[PDB]
Amino acid sequence: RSYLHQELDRQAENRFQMAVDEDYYDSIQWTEADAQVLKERGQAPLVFN
Amino acid sequence: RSYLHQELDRQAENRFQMAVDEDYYDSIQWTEADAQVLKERGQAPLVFN
Amino acid sequence: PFHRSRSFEDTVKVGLGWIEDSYDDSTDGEPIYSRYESWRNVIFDSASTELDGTDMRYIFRPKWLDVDVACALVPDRADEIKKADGDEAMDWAEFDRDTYSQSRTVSTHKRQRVRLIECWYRKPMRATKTMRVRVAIFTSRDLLFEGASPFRHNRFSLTPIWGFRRGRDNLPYGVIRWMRDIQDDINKRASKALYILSSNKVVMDEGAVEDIEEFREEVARPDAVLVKKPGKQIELNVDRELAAAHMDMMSRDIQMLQQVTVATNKLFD
Amino acid sequence: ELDGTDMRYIFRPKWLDVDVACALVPDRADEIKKADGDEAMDWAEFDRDTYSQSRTVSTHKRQRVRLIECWYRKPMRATK
Amino acid sequence: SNKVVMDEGAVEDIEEFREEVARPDAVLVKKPGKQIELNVDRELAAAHM
Amino acid sequence: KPLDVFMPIIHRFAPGCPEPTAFAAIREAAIKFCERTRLWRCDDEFNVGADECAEVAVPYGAALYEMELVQFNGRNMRPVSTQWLDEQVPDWRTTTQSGQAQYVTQQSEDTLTFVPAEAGSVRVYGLLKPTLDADSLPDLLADTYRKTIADGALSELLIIPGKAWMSADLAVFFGTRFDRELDRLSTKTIKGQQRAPVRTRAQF
Amino acid sequence: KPLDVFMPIIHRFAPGCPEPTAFAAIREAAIKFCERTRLWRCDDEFNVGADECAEVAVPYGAALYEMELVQFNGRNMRPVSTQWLDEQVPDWRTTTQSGQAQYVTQQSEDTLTFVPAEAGSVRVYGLLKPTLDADSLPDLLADTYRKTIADGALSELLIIPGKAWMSADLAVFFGTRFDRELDRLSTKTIKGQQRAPVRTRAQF
Repeated sequence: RSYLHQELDRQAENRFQMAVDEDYYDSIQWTEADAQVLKERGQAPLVFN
Repeated sequence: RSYLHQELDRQAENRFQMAVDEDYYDSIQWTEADAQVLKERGQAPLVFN
Repeated sequence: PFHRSRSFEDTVKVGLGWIEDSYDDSTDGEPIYSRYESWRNVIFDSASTELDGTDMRYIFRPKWLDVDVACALVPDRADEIKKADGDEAMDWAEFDRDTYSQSRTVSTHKRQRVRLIECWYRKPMRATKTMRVRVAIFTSRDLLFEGASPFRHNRFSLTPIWGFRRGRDNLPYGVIRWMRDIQDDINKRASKALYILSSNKVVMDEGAVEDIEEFREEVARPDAVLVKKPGKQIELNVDRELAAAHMDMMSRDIQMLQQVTVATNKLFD
Repeated sequence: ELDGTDMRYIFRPKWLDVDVACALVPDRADEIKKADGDEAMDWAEFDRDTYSQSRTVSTHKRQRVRLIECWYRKPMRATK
Repeated sequence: SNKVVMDEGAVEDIEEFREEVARPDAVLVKKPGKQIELNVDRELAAAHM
Repeated sequence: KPLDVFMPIIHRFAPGCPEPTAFAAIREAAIKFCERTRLWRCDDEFNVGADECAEVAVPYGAALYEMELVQFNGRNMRPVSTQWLDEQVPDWRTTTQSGQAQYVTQQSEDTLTFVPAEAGSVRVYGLLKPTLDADSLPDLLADTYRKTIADGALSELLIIPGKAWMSADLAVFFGTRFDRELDRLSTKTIKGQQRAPVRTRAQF
Repeated sequence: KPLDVFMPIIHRFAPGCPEPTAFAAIREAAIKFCERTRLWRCDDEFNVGADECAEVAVPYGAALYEMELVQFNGRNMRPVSTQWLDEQVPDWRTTTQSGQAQYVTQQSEDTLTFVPAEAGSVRVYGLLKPTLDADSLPDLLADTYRKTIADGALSELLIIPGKAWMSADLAVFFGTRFDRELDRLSTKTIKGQQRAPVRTRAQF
């Protein structure tokens, strides 16, 4: 369990990066904060992908 | 019945998205609110599809 | 071949993919099973420097299973399974499945899912006459079974299909990263250009308009009638060549994505 | 699973007429006679049932009932 | 971002000006006899590209 | 609150003006100020029902300049012009059917009409304008912006002919100052004292 | 602090003017100075709760000209106009549900409203403006910037007709100098005495 915890907390940066990469693959490319910024503009967010 | 309810409400978002996709396929691409806005404009809505 | 194709597809999108070839006993007819494991569900030792993966000391495989399946999987220890961490990826998937909806009235009958972690570790032996693989399956609070690897080959079943591997920290990354940041820049450029098209920026003489609220609301409307004072100039359409500039910037970023078979050869190798 | 064996259950809600549903399964016609779903299939069926916004529906009306076929997997733990 | 060269009394509140110049939707007010020159240098963007 | 706080400025520039005439000039200048600045605001609640063209209720020494926002029984209503209804919604005047109120039209000076008539509470959020005969101006005009309304009133008082108070140069100077101060304060509705930014609405 | 330091300049350029008139002109000129320069700042704290439109407490010889920012229980709070809330956040006034504050609106002249009502400490960091009747002007207006306020007041006095003080040439000249000095000092809020740079916010 200690080894698994060390592996998880050491890999967390690159695992999160790979998760975000897989998320950008399927046309999900807007950060929540920037999506809110666009929403306040009245502009619908778009992804060119 | 409980399993069916869980599977139905768990996939509700994707079910709605697929329904909207199939709806977009056969030349219905206008939101009802935007269609009303165009109607007040005096403009007939059009879809290029 | 479908498993290998999916595995390489994942090695393209993300850093690495795992294909496992092992021997299992069950009512399933095929004894030697070769199946894909996602990059999410595998935790691998990062101290390894060998390309083969021999220096990989231990591999952890967190799997999410139903209680009935998990109890049926290993006998003689059903009580511990009944009574019973992870990264945000697989935990997020499982918790999204458990959540169903934001606010939901879950009935009494709820499917119960438990986490089993299968660990393969290597320990030196130095027989008098060296590395012996041992399988370790453990839940959150206890281990279900501990034993040596029955297979003659002294390596873990899971083989990682590598990709672009970072030089400094020796951790894989997918094809995406550079395309990723140029893509988010392209999205920002497109959104900015569309906004600039939609909404006019107005710099005016201080006494241009009598009613500033109606003016503010109806600048963009193509049918609006604007009432202005005689000698107080209104400058509408202040900065709109920015639209063409941002469109050109997006096109240039597309061209740079084009620039950035032979280049991809390392993934195929 | 790419294979799909890990799929524990599948549900097939079918919309059937009372006559045909009664014919398909015998010895339990009373339960069918006295007889959830997502927006898609129920929307189609209710659009069929609605006809128009305001109509004078006659006494004779097609009665449609929903039957759900559930294929589920349970481990057996055969000693063999 | 815009660069601004202006007379001293071009704008009454320089803080709202400072924040809202870059905004594509902002309403900017200036005094009559004081000129405003937004976009002082912008061919430099083409030069740098 | 009373105009005697406005009086010292006038008697400093116009030495011997009668108080009633100065009062009238101050009230008219404040009318112009509230017409341009639109700062003064108030809320009222009243019941409207059964095709009743109800009138707004405002403080006695004031008049309703403009309706910033109208709410029917908790609904943010959309104001429309009468010709807009005649185009989009036929039989507005002929019909008597009651329904959920959706647009407001002001046929008369101070009476608001809803194209669907209903019996429900109406909350009006409207800018105020001092009446031509108000003994006491509201606190915001007198306490904080005394000088501007004083400038307008002094312009009007210096306009008066055939009197020792007549001076074209000072009248023009005070009129220009009043115009400039009104012009600077014109944005206070959207801005306020909170520095809220003014941003154009975008239409897609 | 007292106006007796300002008044000698008025003596020099407007010979032997009565003290109350010169003092009133000092107050008006300093008001315009603070409206333009915005250099006076003070920090105020009060407790706001239970849908109360609390008023900002200010020193006796001052008025809250403009709020640089508001902090709500340690939260940097965002000011928006009332129409912005009406158009994004509906049922703004009707709703009584409590929550953590997110938007500030100044519906009245000195009252602050937060779109979620909550009972907590509110700190208002805002610019100040001298009141129309202040015995003592602040230190910044008196000690270091006496000459600009003096020029504005001299314009005000020299406008006065039918007196030995009246001189249109000097009135125009001092008005121009006052405008130019205010105009130069307009940037002193951002720059300060520390030469802080003025840099346009960049939007991508």
